[PDB]
Amino acid sequence: DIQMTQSPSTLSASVGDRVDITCRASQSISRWLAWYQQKPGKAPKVLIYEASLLANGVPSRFSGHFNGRESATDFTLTISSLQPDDVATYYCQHYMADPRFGQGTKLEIKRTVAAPSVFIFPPSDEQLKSGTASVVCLLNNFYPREAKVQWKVDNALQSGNSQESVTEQDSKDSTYSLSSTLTLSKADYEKHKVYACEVTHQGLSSPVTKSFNRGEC
Amino acid sequence: QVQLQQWGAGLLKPSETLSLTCALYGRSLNGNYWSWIRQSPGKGLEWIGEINHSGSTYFNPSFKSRVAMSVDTSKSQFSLKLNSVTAADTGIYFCARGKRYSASYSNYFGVWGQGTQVTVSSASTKGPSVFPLAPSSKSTSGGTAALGCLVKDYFPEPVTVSWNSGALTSGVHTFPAVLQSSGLYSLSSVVTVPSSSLGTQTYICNVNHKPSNTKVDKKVEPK
Repeated sequence: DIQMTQSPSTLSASVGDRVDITCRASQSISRWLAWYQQKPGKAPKVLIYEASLLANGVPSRFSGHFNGRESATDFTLTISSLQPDDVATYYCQHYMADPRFGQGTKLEIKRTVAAPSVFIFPPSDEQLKSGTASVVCLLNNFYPREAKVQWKVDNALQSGNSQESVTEQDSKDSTYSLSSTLTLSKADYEKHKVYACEVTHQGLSSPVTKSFNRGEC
Repeated sequence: QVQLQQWGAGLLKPSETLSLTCALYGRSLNGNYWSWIRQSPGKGLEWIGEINHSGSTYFNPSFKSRVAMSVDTSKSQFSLKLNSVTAADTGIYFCARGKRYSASYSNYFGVWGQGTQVTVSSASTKGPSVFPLAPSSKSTSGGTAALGCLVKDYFPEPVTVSWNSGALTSGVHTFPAVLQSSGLYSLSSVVTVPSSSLGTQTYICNVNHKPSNTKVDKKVEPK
């Protein structure tokens, strides 16, 4: 088969920047190359086919390039000036023989530092009837993605009983959000009083703590 | 108005057969081949094979020992069967419009179905618990409040979350699901709103876990 190798694995650029992504076929594929954009949770959307022809609806900032020869193996996708909605993974695909895709390039947007807004949520009474308590710490609309979130219960540092999830980069403001979820037994939750999440992030001059006291108005 | 819609069971035990169907609207199947393509975290996008309106097929040799495809032109539908699944077959499966008869080299994919998530696992289907993430003063900021819903202990993926039956979309963040130590998924969906509205606006998270046919409408109130 004919194999496709894409470069780079990941690319970070700011809004307005020029972007180039490349693809190499293991042997000549002439102009039989397509480029796709994929957003998380969605099907790929074709951008370019026949190596340089834009598909309907595709904005003019996208273009495709190669040497114009039947022996071609090397292809480039260019975004002339990056827009916030361009955050996505991009794939090449040949159709010179059995279709094969490249491994993808994840395009991330660089933007100005934004500190998280931090919120904390106690477990619901409904959940406590089941024997478990989840405490949730939300870090909303921040940049860059790296953040540290530490849990304390009656000011004792917790380890091993929390999990994090981070959203896809937002296609309008290029920020991330993050949840940290602390799981306790009902007994452990009822026995302690103060629940705190401590957040460290580039945009915060010092770490922020959000806390609540079990059973407070 | 040309569109592909697909469906089929998304939880399989190892050694079972995957079966998916795709339906085409706005045109007939004539004039193109129709493909199945899957995406897995470890192997990326993989083309499985293709079929035309007469039922002629061509399969990726890596799947030829296990795959079948059929077409029902009276319904403008086509189908995929993959036998003897293993964990390597977990992934998102898409149908797509492929090459046009009028152009020999045209096997790119201009129209795609929405995808079906397929999970190969020994674990059983389980619907979610849905709990409020209640707004409080420990969840407010300069006139903005956050609230949400915790969607916990379900299997397999996916779940969908809407707010106020779809009327509320601004400021919503639904987190990617994470497998808990239990082996069940959990996620939260949150939204920021004017703290001025907690007084008077109803906030309902509408959770649909189609794998278990579970639906929950959870009202999220200040405590």
